[PDB]
Amino acid sequence: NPMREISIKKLSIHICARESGAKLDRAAKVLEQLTGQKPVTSKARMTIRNFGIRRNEKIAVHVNVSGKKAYELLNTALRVKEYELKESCFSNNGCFGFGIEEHIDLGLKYDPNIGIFGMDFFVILARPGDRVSKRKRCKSRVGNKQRVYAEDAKKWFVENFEGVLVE
RNA sequence: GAGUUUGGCUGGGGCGGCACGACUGCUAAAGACUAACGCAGACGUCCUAAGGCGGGCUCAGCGGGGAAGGAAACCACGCG
Repeated sequence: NPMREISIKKLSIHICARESGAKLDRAAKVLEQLTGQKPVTSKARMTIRNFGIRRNEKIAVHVNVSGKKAYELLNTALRVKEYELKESCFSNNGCFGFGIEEHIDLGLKYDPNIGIFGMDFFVILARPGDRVSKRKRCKSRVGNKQRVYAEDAKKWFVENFEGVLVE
């Protein structure tokens, strides 16, 4: 039963500097300085005039981090929300997330050349043995006795931060 | 002023159309062949990759999530 502990699988952060160009590289230096890795850009699938986007250009930037590096990034962003989350943000399969409004609450000092950006945090939990569906030889399906669920993920949250479940 | 020519198919001929070379499905009666100015369409091009080969991946769509974000922006999990 040490093979049944829940843990942070992967953490995702991304900013939508809507129309590409000069506003991108301001954000692209934020994610690098906050985490420490170069981020990745994203293209638009189709062209929309009501939003003002073409079919091939940048819209957003994101980055995926793991390990113990992601465990402490998750601690700093939660304190900005007083260590409390809405109860309806948890999903069927052990995932939850939230959005940070203003860039300068977590860290990085102002530098008025950049601006203030919003973030988006998403978290994925899991137990060991998840590799059996990601590998190459003998790819398979996990099994229900593993497979973190919603209420299994709530009570993981009130044990590592002493949070509170609104609503 | 001289010599000569001014196609064919066709429910008569002419006007119109091309069933005049040629591809796909049906008419066609469970091997192949099989008619009508029968039905529904397409051809006289286009491509230095839209050709050849190695490697890595999964598509249309649905379900639960995420600051401004809405019917439609992007991230991402579970199925397909």
